[PDB]
Amino acid sequence: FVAHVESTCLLDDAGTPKDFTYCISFNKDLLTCWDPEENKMAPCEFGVLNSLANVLSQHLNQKDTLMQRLRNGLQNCATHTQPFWGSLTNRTRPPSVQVAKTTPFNTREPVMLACYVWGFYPAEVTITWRKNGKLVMPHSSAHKTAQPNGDWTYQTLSHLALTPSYGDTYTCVVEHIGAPEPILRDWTPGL
Amino acid sequence: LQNHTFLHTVYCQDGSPSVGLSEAYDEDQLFFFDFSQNTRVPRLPEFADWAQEQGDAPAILFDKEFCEWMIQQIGPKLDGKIPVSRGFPIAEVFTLKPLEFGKPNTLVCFVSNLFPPMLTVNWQHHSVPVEGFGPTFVSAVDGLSFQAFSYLNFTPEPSDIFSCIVTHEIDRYTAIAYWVPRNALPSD
Ligand SMILES: *[C@H]1O[C@H](CO)[C@@H](O[C@H]2O[C@H](CO)[C@@H](O[C@@H]3O[C@H](CO)[C@@H](O)[C@H](O[C@@H]4O[C@H](CO)[C@@H](O)[C@H](O)[C@@H]4O)[C@@H]3O)[C@H](O)[C@H]2NC(C)=O)[C@H](O)[C@H]1NC(C)=O
Ligand SMILES: [Cl-]
Ligand SMILES: [Cl-]
Repeated sequence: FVAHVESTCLLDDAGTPKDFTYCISFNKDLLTCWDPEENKMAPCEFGVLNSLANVLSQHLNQKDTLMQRLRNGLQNCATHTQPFWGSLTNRTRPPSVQVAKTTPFNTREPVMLACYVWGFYPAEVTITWRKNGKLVMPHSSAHKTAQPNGDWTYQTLSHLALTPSYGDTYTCVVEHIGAPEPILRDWTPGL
Repeated sequence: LQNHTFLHTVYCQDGSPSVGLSEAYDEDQLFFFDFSQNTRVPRLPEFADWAQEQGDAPAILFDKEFCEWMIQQIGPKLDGKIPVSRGFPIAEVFTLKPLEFGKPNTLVCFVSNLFPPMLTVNWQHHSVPVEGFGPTFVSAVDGLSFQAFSYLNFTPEPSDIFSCIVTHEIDRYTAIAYWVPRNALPSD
């Protein structure tokens, strides 16, 4: 079996504690959590593990140190995250971007471009395409979903299927809070 | 002013590691606790200075012991009574940066849906074992779940073929994800 004793803190960019939870789980079943408007642990599971949920709530509620600790959950959250919180909510890393050809898929077009965006943080990033300076594929999803690398950087890519014409220039426009100005990468059939 | 989540997960289990503690800021891991070393370990060097503060040792101790208490005291009693929750690990492998032959890169092996949190990851190059860069980072995520990241530094070549082998520890299941060089970016 696996068991959990999980605490969560919700704070804003400034470090102001907005919420706080403390929940116990067993066998991936959420059983009992702290109830501020009751000052004690209260069952969350009413299925087969209901009695266990009440037993765990009981044992924990008889722990004065824990009760006093949870009563101050909000303050504990602010105090504990205080030394680093500001550095995190302000943390950003600009994206690197490169355009190049890729094997076409799910399309009839002969050519397919891939705009690679990586090394950025946070994960929110927008990518749009421009043909000879004008927007294209307006009905696409500019707000992209990104793959986490696990080291506080992310990556994603946008595609553009097309037929080349030697005079056309395609530009990948990347916007990310980690970069003051949009990032542009050009591509032409003769490159 | 948007909200952000600080996740502090103390977990324990029948198996190795018997107990763990993972902390994350939104989707990313900040620290993991080494109980054999009595200390927080930073996910990144830049978090090293923050991994020193130990103002919450008693809370960690309290949560740790209560967690181990449920696995030890309760559990043997539920053994047979309820079905053990288990999830097959899903592994995916990809390069940290866009592929460019002859240029240093790093292969990432991301494991999700891991439950219970017991695993071993092995890297291979053409069916040949090869040691990875640094440790495998296991972290807790919202929803009572776990994930892991492993890395391998290498210089890609046209004939390369790599694989990440994930063993849901103690032979529960084995997953394999393959990586092949494709759509390499043109070199200068
Ligand atoms: C992230 O941080 C906080 C995490 O919870 C969150 O805090 C508040 O979120 C809601 C703000 O929209 C609060 O909802 C209120 O809850 C009250 C208690 O039930 C309600 O009485 C209240 O009713 C509404 O009042 C409005 C104003 O008159 C009215 O327009 C509505 O029609 C309705 O009558 C409202 O629902 C919530 O309680 C707060 N959470 C806490 C502290 O417990 C932040 O909102 C969130 N911030 C961001 C940027 O996402
Ligand atoms: Cl805490
Ligand atoms: Cl949307």
